[PDB]
Amino acid sequence: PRMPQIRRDITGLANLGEVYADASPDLFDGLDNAVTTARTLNEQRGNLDQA
Amino acid sequence: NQLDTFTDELNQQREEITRAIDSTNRLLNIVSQRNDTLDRVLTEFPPLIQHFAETRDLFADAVTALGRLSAAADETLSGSNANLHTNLQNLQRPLKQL
Amino acid sequence: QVNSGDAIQRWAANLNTLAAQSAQNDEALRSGLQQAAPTADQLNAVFSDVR
Amino acid sequence: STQVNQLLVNAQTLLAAVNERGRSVSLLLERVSSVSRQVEGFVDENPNLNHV
Amino acid sequence: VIKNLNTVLDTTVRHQKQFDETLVNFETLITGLKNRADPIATSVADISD
Amino acid sequence: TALNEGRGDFFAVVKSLALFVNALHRSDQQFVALNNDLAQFTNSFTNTDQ
Repeated sequence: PRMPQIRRDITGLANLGEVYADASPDLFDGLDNAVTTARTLNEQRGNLDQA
Repeated sequence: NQLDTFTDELNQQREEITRAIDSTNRLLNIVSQRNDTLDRVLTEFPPLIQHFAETRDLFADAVTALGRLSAAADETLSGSNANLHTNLQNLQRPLKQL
Repeated sequence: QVNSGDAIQRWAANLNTLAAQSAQNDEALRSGLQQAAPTADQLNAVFSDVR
Repeated sequence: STQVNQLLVNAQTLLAAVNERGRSVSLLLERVSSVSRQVEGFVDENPNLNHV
Repeated sequence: VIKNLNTVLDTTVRHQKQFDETLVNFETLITGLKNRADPIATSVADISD
Repeated sequence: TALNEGRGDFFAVVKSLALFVNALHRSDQQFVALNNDLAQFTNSFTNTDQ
């Protein structure tokens, strides 16, 4: 009885995978640079709190 | 009988299953080739998020205090832009002659 | 998530751009924090003197 | 999972509340850069202020 | 799919403790900010203005 | 045999994902709103290149 819902889930999974594949490289480059600035912030946690 | 119905329903979605497999393959390939970025994220972001959660109240207080200052500053500098400009423009000559 | 594909792609690209800009000025960010720590204290002192 | 759901809904609420003032948030960086430049120029171009 | 998913999942498992703690910490931070969102948004707009 | 050796882990996955989806499924429109608001908020800082 839940087979149309299975079809909907499969189609949505395919579409979401395609969208995530399209958007992934930008996200991962941003994550690399965000790790850079996050290490920057972590090295000066005390300075940020004082600020 | 139920297996017949279930197998018919699954076979009717073979193209969608293949497309989902291909899409998941592409996404997982991109993520696997950025696994280094994933490791670098998971090594250094959780401490930052934890410390931010530790000092959320202080950050909110700082933002609110700066906003309290900036609202009054904005009202003062918007209610006294043109008037100050005109007063300076008019007072230039008395200043020079003095 | 599928119906909002354009939005997630757009904010992924914008996160990439913002993170790149923030990482390319890492020394600028560190200097900004290190100078923002005592300058607000000095401004507070100046204002509290003419309170 | 409860934390994830609460995080997502609170993030939606926070972003909706922040970006309703779209014009000012959309110009915060431009205006802070502009005022930084103006203050720098004002201090630079008036070196006789201390003696005054 | 199996190879790449296994790689990513073992990468996450290596940081399982941190990945578990970061969800709780992020939820706490987001809730604390949402409880004051309107003053925070007003303050940001006032700073920009 | 391969599935049966990992059967316990697989059904633990099924139960955990059931908990996750049952606790997150009610806010689908709020998730769409979150994504749109995040896109707008990020657009608020990337109008120009620098």
